[PDB]
Amino acid sequence: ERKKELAKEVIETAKKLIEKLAK
Amino acid sequence: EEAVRRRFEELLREALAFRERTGGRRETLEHAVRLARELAEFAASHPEFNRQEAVLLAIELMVRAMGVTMETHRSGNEVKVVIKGLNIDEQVALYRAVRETSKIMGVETEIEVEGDTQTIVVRE
Amino acid sequence: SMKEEIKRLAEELKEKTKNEEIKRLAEEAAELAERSDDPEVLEVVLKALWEALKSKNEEKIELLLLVAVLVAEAGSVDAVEEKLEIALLALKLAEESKDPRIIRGALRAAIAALRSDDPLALKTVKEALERARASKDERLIRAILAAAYAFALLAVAGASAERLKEAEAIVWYLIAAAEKGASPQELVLLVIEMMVKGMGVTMETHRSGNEVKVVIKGLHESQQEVLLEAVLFAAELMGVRVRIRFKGDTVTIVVR
Repeated sequence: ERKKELAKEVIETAKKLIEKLAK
Repeated sequence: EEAVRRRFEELLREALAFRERTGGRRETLEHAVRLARELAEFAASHPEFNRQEAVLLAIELMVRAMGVTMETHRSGNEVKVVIKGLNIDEQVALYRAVRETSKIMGVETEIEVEGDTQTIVVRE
Repeated sequence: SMKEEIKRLAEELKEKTKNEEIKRLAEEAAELAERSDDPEVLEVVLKALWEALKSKNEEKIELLLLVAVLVAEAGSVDAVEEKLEIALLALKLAEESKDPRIIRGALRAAIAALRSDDPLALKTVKEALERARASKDERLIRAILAAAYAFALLAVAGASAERLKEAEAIVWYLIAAAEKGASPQELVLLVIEMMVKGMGVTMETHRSGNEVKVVIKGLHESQQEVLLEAVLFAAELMGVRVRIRFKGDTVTIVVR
């Protein structure tokens, strides 16, 4: 439930940090 | 003695062929410590081979499997080998290996870790 | 398969960079991706790997692979909520700071934390990451992360839950000390004192001549490795140069 919320929060933030480290 | 040195090259062509080949377990930094232990276990079987030579050969057998540098300056009955260019996981593997080999060889050695350099003082 | 691409790009990256750190992390990230059947985690690993092949800063390949290992340990099957919480704090904190030492420190601390299923340990690093998320004092942030990573190394070692209970107070003192403006030299000493107390061994720290000299006897072999990892990472993170000399299970450290 909230684990599904934090599931998205970790996956989205990870992909945002990847793009920030790429540029 | 003449057989102790032959075993070193068999393990040196094992450490180089393992660090070179892609694939396998890239966590076989323990395999390097295994080769260093196999060399000193063999050297202990020949109690006429120089202990200091056995530890130096194991430290060299280690730095080849890791891919780092090694310089040895000799003073009295002690040799000082300095290894440079180590990360934290390599500082631990090289330390654990020198700690194993000098223990299974029954010879006094002292280590000094600082950042990316690890200085070893192998004394007779 | 989605894991088949991860193995190909990971093995294709080890034949490129000649930093052993890139080799162990890219291989470790691929190995964790085979357990995780979550397609969203396999996408973050595949995106980080494909983006790390193109980049050639190497230190950026480190930080990119660190996110791949962290998001993979969280994607591990049946992951507790608190684990995912710890990771989000580290991922956010890494995005909210420009120092590459903070980005590495925050990611590595959460990676080592999720290794142990110790609930007292997961809360110590979680509350620590929250505090660093608020303050902007870089030295305070680095000290909080250096203490969280060292505490995680004790938990991964598997010390007594009572020993970790004592170590928690040393982390609380460490974070408080950096709050009161402690020097970078003394903060590292607090990291060392958490290791000796968390492993059930004794110490004998000396001090004379603007150079603290902590000698520690009784440490076994495996304990000297866990000490060496935490003290070295904290020394590089805080930015101080230390010397860890070994001689018959009597570790001696020289800070300055």
